[PDB]
Amino acid sequence: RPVVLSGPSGAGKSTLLKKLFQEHSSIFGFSVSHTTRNPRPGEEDGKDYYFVTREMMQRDIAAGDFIEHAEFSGNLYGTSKEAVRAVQAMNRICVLDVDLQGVRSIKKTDLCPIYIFVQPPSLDVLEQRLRLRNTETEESLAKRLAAARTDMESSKEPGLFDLVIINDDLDKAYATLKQALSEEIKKAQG
Ligand SMILES: Nc1ncnc2c1ncn2[C@@H]1O[C@H](COP(=O)(O)OP(=O)(O)O)[C@@H](O)[C@H]1O
Ligand SMILES: Nc1nc2c(ncn2[C@@H]2O[C@H](COP(=O)(O)O)[C@@H](O)[C@H]2O)c(=O)[nH]1
Ligand SMILES: [K+]
Repeated sequence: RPVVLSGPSGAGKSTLLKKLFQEHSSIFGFSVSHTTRNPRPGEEDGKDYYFVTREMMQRDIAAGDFIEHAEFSGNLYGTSKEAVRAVQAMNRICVLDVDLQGVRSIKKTDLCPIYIFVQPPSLDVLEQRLRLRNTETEESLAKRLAAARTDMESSKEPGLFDLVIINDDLDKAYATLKQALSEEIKKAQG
């Protein structure tokens, strides 16, 4: 059963997932999404995302290559069918990191995952960590924080998410994440 992690920008998803993959790369495979945004230092094409142009993406979207796509804070993102098929082909549990539109779209597909919402202690803390990571422009930060307020609604929409994890203390959040996935982990014999 695949895993979908969602939550506001700055919540701690990449951080939690980096910990999950370093401990369980034998069991999990990451879905590499396509995006039009520019790489951040340390990000790697084909690893964090497939960094492409809006033009190609729109072309591939129309060609039917994507499971879902969404505009987020000025940029286009999407889960191509191939990024998920590749993981499943290697017999690994596919893990996706997407926004709320992505979650709503995936609910209408046959991926059938467990949905987890990563929530910051509060918006103030979220803003402080996001600003500190210092990877977004002020305009980008404004859009992300606006989206965060708006989307935090969802962690509560009845039946939407299977679980909500508060990323206050990181070790604690990570233990919570692994417990949620303990079955998949144990079954895979990891
Ligand atoms: N529990 C935590 N406490 C303090 N800082 C954290 C914690 N978890 C992550 N961070 C830091 O907060 C920033 C946002 O986390 P990140 O995982 O990149 O969020 P996301 O991928 O959800 O946008 C990063 O600089 C990260 O190192
Ligand atoms: N719907 C959707 N959202 C995505 C996808 N890839 C990344 N995102 C999301 O878009 C936001 C911005 O991610 P970032 O620019 O910080 O890497 C996050 O909420 C993230 O989950 C994707 O393929 N589909
Ligand atoms: K992603």
